[PDB]
Amino acid sequence: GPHMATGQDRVVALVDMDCFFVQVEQRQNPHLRNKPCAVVQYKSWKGGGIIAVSYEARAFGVTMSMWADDAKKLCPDLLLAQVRESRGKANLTKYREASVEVMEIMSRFAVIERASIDEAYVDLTSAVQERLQKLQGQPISADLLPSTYIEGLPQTVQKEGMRKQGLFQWLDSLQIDNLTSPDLQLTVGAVIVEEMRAAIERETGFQCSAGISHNKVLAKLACGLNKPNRQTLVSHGSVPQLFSQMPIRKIRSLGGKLGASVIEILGIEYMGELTQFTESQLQSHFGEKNGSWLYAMCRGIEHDPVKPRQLPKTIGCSKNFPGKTALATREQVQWWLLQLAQELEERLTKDRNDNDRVATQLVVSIRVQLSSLRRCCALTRYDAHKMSHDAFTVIKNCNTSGITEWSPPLTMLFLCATKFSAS
DNA sequence: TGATGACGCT
DNA sequence: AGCGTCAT
Ligand SMILES: Nc1ccn([C@H]2C[C@H](O)[C@@H](COP(=O)(O)OP(=O)(O)OP(=O)(O)O)O2)c(=O)n1
Ligand SMILES: [Ca+2]
Ligand SMILES: [Ca+2]
Repeated sequence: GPHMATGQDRVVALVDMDCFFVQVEQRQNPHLRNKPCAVVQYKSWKGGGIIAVSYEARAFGVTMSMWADDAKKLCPDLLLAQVRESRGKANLTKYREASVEVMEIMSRFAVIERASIDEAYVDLTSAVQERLQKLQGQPISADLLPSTYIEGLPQTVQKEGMRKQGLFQWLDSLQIDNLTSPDLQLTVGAVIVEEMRAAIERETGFQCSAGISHNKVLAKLACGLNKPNRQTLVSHGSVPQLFSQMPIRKIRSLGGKLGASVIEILGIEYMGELTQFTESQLQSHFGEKNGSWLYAMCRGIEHDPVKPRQLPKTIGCSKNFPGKTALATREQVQWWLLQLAQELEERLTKDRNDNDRVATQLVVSIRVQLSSLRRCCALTRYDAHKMSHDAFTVIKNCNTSGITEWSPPLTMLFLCATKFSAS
């Protein structure tokens, strides 16, 4: 009826860097540019663990979480860049700093929510209203949308041909007369995101993709539809067809046990199928919150706000100790707690200088031969010896060894600074 | 054979 | 508070 909310109130984008760590390394080392290449951590174990892959290497079947020695079997000419190691562990500072470059650029356009090291949500509703005012109600030219795909359109034989036919159908259909058409608002949003992505590339060298829609889940889904170096507009109207063959697990938060249970309990495969169930039925199976969430989401509606948050809320350091490397002496545990604590102290001091805040809680987490114990103590001083001494103090009792020895051995250590306050 | 980070439940 | 889920 005239009172059925359609979840078209906002314009939300999700901007995600293409093969991010790989681009960081390629910018640094021009010999890696436009080549099959990957970023690896820890060279000794099977050439190291692949944690990022260029699109060129992806064409050979190289993936994340593959051992480099194995990746080389698929791609003999694969080039590799190694993650920095400091104090005996992988150190991700280069990637965090590149991340800050990008986030700082996006923050000029609109308030952002840092969703991860290489992606951010953007609420463009106000920016769109304003840009709609700045225009004299002039039509939107395709030239303003050079890398934009309109999902579901068109309805030639080469990719760019298709892209342009879809875009032309979209723009030809557009009611630029009313400033309150959600489709018009999304289109202006897409123009702004073209501008943002251009500024990111110009000012960092980094390419990215984006999704533009009415909420975060649709924006995120849209982003991945046409990668790399392209952006995708998913309109409200596109949702029934898009979801009609969209596996449940592709939607953010449904990739795990809950999505599996949706599939198993309801006996469905695709997002669209969820529409067959009453809100009450879905709530009965998956709980009040999840139920309402699913009922709205399968109709393309979601209300989770883009949160005004550009900085991580926690600062952490962890190290696994697999197999025979598991820690078995107290001196070992103490030494590694110290390495972790020294990295953490460096990052915390930098953080306090840049961001005018101080962490107040230290979380210590271990695994014994995914977390054997998690204990918190006060963080009152940015001092590595104190933090590691305190960590030790709070995991001390875990040692079942009556004997200078640690039993069972520890296969993971984790230090996390949390509960920031202004300073 | 990894290193992170946000948020939900009780 | 501690533990779990989901994700990059
Ligand atoms: N399990 C993972 C996933 C990602 N990353 C790091 C390396 C990635 O380069 C960066 C961003 O991850 P994405 O999942 O966005 O993947 P990419 O940016 O590498 O590729 P795409 O272009 O597919 O987004 O985070 C990681 O360390 N461990
Ligand atoms: Ca990415
Ligand atoms: Ca990402």
